[PDB]
This record gives sequence, structure tokens and C-alpha cells, in this order.
Amino acid sequence: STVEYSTVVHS
Amino acid sequence: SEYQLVVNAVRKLQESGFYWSAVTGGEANLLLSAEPAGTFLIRDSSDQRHFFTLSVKTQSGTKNLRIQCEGGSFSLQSDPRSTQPVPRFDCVLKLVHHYMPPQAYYIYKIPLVLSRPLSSN
Repeated sequence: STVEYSTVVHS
Repeated sequence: SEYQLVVNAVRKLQESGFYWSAVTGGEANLLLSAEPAGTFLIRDSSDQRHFFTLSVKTQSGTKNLRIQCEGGSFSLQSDPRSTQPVPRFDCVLKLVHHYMPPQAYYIYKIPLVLSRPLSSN
């Protein structure tokens, strides 16, 4: 499984 | 403080029922594959500089959001394009509540919405 990372836009 | 705050945060996180010890990123994908969007779990990070990672089934597939632990309080890794400071939490239940909007924040632009922790069974 490809394990994709993200970050949150707090706006 | 300085170690007690950290170990108490880790303890309470481990105790929460959100947390899945001995689950990798790949296993999180499997566990969340057949679950509805917004189903989530917290697990160990395989990254050097992180203890924990949040895995969430989104509208656009399973996403992973590293958890930051600075000062013994929790936050989700934040895009520097954020117009607000990072909200931070002394417990994981509050963290989770914050990212449970009714039908709101976003990831690079898809909504981040938690709805239900993954259950055993």
C-alpha cells in the first residue's frame, strides 16, 4: 500500500 | 513536567481506544480500506522524529497526518499556508473533537473530517 502523508491547512 | 507531561500524554493517548499499537502505515490502509469516509485511527509513526500518526479514510482515500507532541500537547502537522496558528490540545479526545465538523479544515483542497474511530470486530 502506498502510504501518503498530508498536512492540515488551518484557515 | 518535562517528562511527566509527555509520558502522561502518551499514556492517555494509549488508553484512548483510538490508538492501534503494532499497526504500520500499510496495515492502516487495509484496516480503513472498507470503512466509510471519516473513519480514523491513531498509530505509531515509522518516522524518526514522530511518535504518532493519524490515519483517516477521506473522500479521496486514506490520508496520513503526523501528530506533533511539542511540550506534551498534541497537534496535527500544519501547512505553513495556514492563516491561523495551529490549534493544540492537552488530550487526544479534544484533538479528535476539533476535527469533527458537522455536515471545518482542509488538506492539499479536500476537507479533513473525522467522524468515527475504527472499532475492533
